[PDB]
Amino acid sequence: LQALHGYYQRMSADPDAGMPPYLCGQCLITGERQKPIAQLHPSIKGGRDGVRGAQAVASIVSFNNTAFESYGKEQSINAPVSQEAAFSYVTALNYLLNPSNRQKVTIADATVVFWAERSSPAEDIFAGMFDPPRMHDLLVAIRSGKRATDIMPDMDESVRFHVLGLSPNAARLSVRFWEVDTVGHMLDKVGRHYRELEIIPQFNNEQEFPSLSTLLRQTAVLNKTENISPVLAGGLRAMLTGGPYPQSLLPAVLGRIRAEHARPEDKSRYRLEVVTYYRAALIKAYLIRNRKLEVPVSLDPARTDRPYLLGRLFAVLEKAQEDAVPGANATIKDRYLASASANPGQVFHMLLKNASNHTAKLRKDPERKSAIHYEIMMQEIIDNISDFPVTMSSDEQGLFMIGYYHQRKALFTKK
Amino acid sequence: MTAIANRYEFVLLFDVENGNPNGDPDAGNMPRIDPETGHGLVTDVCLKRKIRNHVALTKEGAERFNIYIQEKAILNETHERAYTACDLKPEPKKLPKKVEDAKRVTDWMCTNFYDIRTFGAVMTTEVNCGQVRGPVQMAFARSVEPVVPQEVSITRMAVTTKAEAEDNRTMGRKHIVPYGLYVAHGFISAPLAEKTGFSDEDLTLFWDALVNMFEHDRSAARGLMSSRKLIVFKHQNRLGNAPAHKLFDLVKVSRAEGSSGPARSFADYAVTVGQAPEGVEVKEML
Amino acid sequence: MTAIANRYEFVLLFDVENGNPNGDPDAGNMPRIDPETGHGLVTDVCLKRKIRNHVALTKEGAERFNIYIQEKAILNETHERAYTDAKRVTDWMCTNFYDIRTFGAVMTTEVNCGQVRGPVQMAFARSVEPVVPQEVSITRMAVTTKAEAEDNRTMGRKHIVPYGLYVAHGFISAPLAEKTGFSDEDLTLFWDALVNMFEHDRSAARGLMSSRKLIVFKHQNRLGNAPAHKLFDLVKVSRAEGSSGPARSFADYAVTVGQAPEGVEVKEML
Amino acid sequence: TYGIRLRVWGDYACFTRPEMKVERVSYDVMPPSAARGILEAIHWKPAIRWIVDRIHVLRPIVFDNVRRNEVSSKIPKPNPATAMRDRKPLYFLVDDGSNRQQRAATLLRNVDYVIEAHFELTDKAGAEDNAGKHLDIFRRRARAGQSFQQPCLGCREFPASFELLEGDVPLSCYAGEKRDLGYMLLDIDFERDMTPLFFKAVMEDGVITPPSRTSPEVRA
Amino acid sequence: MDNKITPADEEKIREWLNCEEASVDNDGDVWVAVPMTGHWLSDEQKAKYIEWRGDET
Repeated sequence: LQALHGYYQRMSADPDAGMPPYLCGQCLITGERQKPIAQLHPSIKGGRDGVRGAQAVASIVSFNNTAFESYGKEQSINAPVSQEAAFSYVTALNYLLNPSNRQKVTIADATVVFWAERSSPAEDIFAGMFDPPRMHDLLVAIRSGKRATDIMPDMDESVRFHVLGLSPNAARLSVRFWEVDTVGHMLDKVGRHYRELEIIPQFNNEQEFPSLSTLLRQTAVLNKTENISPVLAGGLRAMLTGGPYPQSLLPAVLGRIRAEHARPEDKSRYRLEVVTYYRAALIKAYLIRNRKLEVPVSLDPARTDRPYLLGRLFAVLEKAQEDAVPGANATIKDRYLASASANPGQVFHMLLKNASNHTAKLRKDPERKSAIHYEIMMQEIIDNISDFPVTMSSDEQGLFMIGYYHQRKALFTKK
Repeated sequence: MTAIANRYEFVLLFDVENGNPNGDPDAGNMPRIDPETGHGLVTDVCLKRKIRNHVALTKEGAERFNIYIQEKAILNETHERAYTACDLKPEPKKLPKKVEDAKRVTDWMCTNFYDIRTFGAVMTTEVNCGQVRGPVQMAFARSVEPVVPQEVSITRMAVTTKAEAEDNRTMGRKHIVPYGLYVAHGFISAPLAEKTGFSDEDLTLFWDALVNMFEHDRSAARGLMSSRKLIVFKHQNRLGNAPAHKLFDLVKVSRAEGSSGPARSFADYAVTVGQAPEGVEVKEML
Repeated sequence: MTAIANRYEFVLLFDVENGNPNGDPDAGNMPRIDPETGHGLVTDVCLKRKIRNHVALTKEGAERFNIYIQEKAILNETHERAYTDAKRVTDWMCTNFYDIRTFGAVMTTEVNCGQVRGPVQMAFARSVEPVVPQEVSITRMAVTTKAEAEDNRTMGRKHIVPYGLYVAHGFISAPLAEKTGFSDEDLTLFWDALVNMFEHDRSAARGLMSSRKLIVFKHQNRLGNAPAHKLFDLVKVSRAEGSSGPARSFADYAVTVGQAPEGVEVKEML
Repeated sequence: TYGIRLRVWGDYACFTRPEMKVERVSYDVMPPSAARGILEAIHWKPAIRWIVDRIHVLRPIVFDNVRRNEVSSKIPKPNPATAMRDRKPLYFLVDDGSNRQQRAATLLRNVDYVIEAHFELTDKAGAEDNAGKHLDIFRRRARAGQSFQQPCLGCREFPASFELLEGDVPLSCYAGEKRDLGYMLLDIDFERDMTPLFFKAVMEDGVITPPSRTSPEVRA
Repeated sequence: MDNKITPADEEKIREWLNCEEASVDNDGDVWVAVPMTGHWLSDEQKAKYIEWRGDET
């Protein structure tokens, strides 16, 4: 990239926080004619101390194989850049890759490096702004739509900002995304992203600005950083370009909810939830952005969408279960959530009958009338639905999940 | 062992009555279902396992008829058997540097173990025995009508560890399908059979296993499971005379005219097999 | 030299049941789905591979129908060559390797760049409507290493598309054929492969995949007679009136072709 | 009046950068090279050279990622005679170890362009070869949907639908925006041993106007 | 020249092939896997490698 080149030209000016070290053709980096082309580009730092995952000797341009060679040209004549440029860009990349400098973050499998076209406090902020730990006040401000100048007067928002994402391919590394927006504009876009993601916390230890890695990890095949789909990591480009999130996101979180179950190995009092705070946040973001729906931050009982009402009904049935049989190692959320959300007509009869048995047991036991309250809630929710639909769409399933999360939270210690 | 010469497709119909035909590791142990439509599923892997069990029980480890995936085997120890029987030292993590010895070890694996000869295997792990694709394939079984899995709670009047709860008994649960008819397709490939060594003896044993699959699989969680049809479509040549789907379609599964309400026995279903194309013969007699 | 006389367009509709039609190496081998629409996605080269394999099996190394780009599922028992300034070598390559004749190739070196095009061209096959793959958890009996035997069982995962009908467009340019000798025998064998692609491609992963329809728009002129994008518009693959909810078999879809302009015919091979 | 205005659009497109061919990265906009290729796919003869005046970018720029298994090597040349002196199987096995190559792609989505172009007779043009004739033939083919080959958005996997614009050009999403896209692939000068030549792609109002590929001052 | 493959080549081999696994035996034969099916490089591939080593240093 020539952006990198310009960054080298920038940092190289200062005697510190940088470094000033030093056939023919058209240099595509610079655009200067008749300059000495590099036959073999200098290497990039791989490994945990560079671009994570790639081999220590990493490269952008690499024509080691005969397939990639074109128009009769050899190892780097296919990618013609002057020697100087070759050095420059590589060096700038390496300096940004050194973790000692704050301009770096690792997302899923890709490592992100960013910079401003000239010195600005943004470069110190964006390190945490998409990996949140004054900074919290700034985040709340930009999530509110306030301009960054109101919290950091030295923030010149007319400065152009750059973000780069590199993914490892053994010795080869690939460009996954690239943004060249202005500081103010993309800061506003990140604000809008965090505004969409906003949901009431499930437990008061969860952070107010969910780190994008935590959001991605929760869709992983086993809730570990590995097994994050690289394409979903790249798709969440959508965060700071302002466009729709990848359409594979909602089916991914719904798939996790299908294939998950409450592991009691957290060893807390609570058995781990199935619709966690972060999965509900992602579903809310997808419904706000891609589907243009309206989704609240907390429960809105003054609502009349059948998917939402069914989600609330599922939540109250689950609460009735967990009150009727305390401490059990399994709950309907472990088994019937996937089929309740996708095919209500086939399963809500059995869930309602089981909830009837649960209220039966609860009535004779102590809690002799939360036995009544849950039935009142069932009355007031079922009252708005004409029929259980045969099937529900993916976004209807998203609304089901959001409603379930809302009605579950608003019912932890109502009674 | 000369290879078979004909392309075969087959349709398997099997029952379940108050049983868990295949448990889902995710939904606790609930029978696998298609969450968006409610139809029950049985992984092809499960049926392959039952076939393997049949092979092992009926041949009892006779030569050329061992099975590769067993309840307590270690795969590397089994691959070292092939390397020894080929006299090669097991190359650390690698194949033998001579391609012919690699072929010999892979063939010894194929020519001995029945289920490697049949279903194929991916043995490229530590001690490397190569790869096999398997002349035989089968798809997920899927019920002809949506199943309604019901949850049955049970109690044990004894406890394992030191406990004081028994004040109520130790609770456990079984999941069972009240009834469901499963249609499982399958495929047999001559071209790959030749490359593996799948002979008509093997094939005979195969149909045998399919017919007798469930008869020895009885367990407290399986219920009553049975094989109801094995409609085999023999093509007259190496490469078939008719598209698969065009043959599966001849096998029509419907509900009997006098049957109403939820199905609870095979008699609720009417099975009809059409006229096959002139290049195919049907042996529904299985 | 002989060659096909007319430009052809074809719309191939195939479907998968409880299988992984084409995995995504960048998404843990999950079946691809298009990020901009949610449609399932199958790369053309995935289909071209199936055509190559099927022709290799069927023509078993006949004189003019060998295949260059193989995979290690082949046999070496029988072979034969046609044996007819660098044009000689190029046309020798074309005349006896079916895949080089049909799809094109590249050779290592030339004064030129060594390109052979072939007439056939086909695009990414995408689902008619969005697909939602399901993760299937499976477990094994034995353990592979002695270390992990330290009771003993390992849990894997398989990704399946419960169902989805995929529309694969394609173009056959007669003028390209005229430079490559792609004749009507090759074209009929090609329709045969497209109809029969998935017959020999059975494996543990893909489940049941089948070619349900193959509409062929046969043009009169050596070039076309109507724009291809407007021809593809006639194949209105939409849902049968009696079906609602997820599609689980081809009966859930109703497909019809309108009257193509008078200069171009239509045939439903399937 | 004298000139062409061809519209092209498609779901996918991949105009790979020369410095990122190994792991595909696409130019934000179709380079003149690609444009030229597209134009030649409709109609072309040795006697005529296509020139791209303007390239309009109608739909907004959108990116996507696709990864494919690939082959590492070009097939080797046999010698026809020695190829049969001793009958031997000839093949290229994608499963034989080193053969297998993985190759990502950063490709565009939902492109829509209007290509303004015109003809120019090559020095080897026939004496009777009228430029107006070829103009008419190309216009006929574009109107009727005829083509030598289906034009593609860079790569054969990406066919391009096309129409001829007889009316005024439609407006772009970037109608009131300016954007410098940097140095990008103009053409390839096959006369001068096939090096690339680059231009400063300054997009304005959604329309890009590159210099003439035949300019002596661009060429060496 | 030292036309011999050694364990010191392994990173370079990896690079060349782009494979995430390499292993040189005691004599000098070489192994690779992971992006590829585990296989031994052929004599011609070894020659290619060595040429590569020499030129792209």
